Amino acid sequence: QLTEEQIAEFKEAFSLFDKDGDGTITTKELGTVMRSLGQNPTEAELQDMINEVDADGNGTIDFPEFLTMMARKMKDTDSEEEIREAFRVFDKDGNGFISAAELRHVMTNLGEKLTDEEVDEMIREADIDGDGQVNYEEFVTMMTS
Amino acid sequence: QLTEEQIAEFKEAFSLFDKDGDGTITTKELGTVMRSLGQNPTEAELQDMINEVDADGNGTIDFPEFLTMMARKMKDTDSEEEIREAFRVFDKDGNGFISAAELRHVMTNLGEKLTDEEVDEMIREADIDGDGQVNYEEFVTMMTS
Amino acid sequence: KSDPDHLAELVKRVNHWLICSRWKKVQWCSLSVIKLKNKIKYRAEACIKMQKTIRMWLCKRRHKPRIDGLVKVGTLKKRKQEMSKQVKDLEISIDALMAKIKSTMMTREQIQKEYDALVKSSAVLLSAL
Ligand SMILES: [Ca+2]
Ligand SMILES: [Ca+2]
Ligand SMILES: [Ca+2]
Ligand SMILES: [Ca+2]
Ligand SMILES: [Mg+2]
Ligand SMILES: [Mg+2]
Ligand SMILES: [Mg+2]
Ligand SMILES: [Mg+2]
Repeated sequence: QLTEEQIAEFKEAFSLFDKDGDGTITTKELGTVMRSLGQNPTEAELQDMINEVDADGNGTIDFPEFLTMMARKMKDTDSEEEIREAFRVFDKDGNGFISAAELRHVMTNLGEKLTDEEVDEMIREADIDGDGQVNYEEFVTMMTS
Repeated sequence: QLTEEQIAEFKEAFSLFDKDGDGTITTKELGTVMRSLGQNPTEAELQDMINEVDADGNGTIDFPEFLTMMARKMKDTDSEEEIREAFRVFDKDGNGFISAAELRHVMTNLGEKLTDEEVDEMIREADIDGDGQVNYEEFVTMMTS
Repeated sequence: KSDPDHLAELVKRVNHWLICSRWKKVQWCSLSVIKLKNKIKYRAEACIKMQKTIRMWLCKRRHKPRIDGLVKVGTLKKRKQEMSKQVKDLEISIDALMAKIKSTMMTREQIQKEYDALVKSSAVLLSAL
């Protein structure tokens, strides 16, 4: 069960999908963001996902629907494993650390516009143990913040 | 490694398809025999069974080999619960009912796709009352009886 | 807080907070893509479980009757010049009905009529003898 805080972290994530701010999305934005983060969903897979929660059959969906869409009966070790895969979307080269180059790679795919100095602002703020990188513990702490 | 009574029932079934009596059938018939005996592998699982027993490209399966397969498959088998649970996944509202059309779309477009005509045959059985709504708990007890 | 010093601290805290928010925006988005990725695979696996169970059921219900029929005729079978010729005339008639089923799909009812015919003529040949 999601706490209000988690929904709110999620609502923010939604804004990367719902770029234009109208509060609704289509399979088009589903596939764009997903692909820019490494995934390879097919149109059929996207259309099905929508159908489950597209109550009014508009082909369009909104934030509560978007959240139910991400739900399913999960296993024991599944939550923890997803956090780990979320990490490995950044730690693309799998060394156990996110570096600045790696952070920017993701920020660019998602289309975030920032200067190299800001990216380092970002590494610095998460880099508790102070080694110029971001390990899994620290990334998690930041996500939790 | 199989009950005398068991091995006997299989031969009963294996012999419907081996017209000549050489204790041999065709690789395509493998699935038809397993399925008649109440087994339910996936197309990929079938193709695996064939790719390890058909190295010589002869396309024959003899009783011995067929037993070996019927014993592997039997050690990794889905309970009626599990199959019902799989259906439940596509129950938007938890009613215990899914619309025929919803079933047709999932199954002719995802997974190892069914033909429209195969689905036609299931709807004929699964929505006997023609309201275009299937009670899957009942349809699954039936299939697996 | 209206002081020029307090207000500079404020700008520092707010700038930090913003940075901690750009992180959570992209991190939680990363977790969404993951979760979505798994919903697709979760839904496919459940689809395939329905599909295979249907393929099996569709198949069994076509052939089980024909196996059962086969067995029925096959049991019957298991159960000097004049008597033998009249009975060998039945075995051959049985193995024929047994080859019929093994070679052409037919209804349980059709099989049943043939079987009944085999039983009657056969009971008369095992009653005389
Ligand atoms: Ca939008
Ligand atoms: Ca909608
Ligand atoms: Ca790395
Ligand atoms: Ca670090
Ligand atoms: Mg043969
Ligand atoms: Mg062979
Ligand atoms: Mg429903
Ligand atoms: Mg019905």
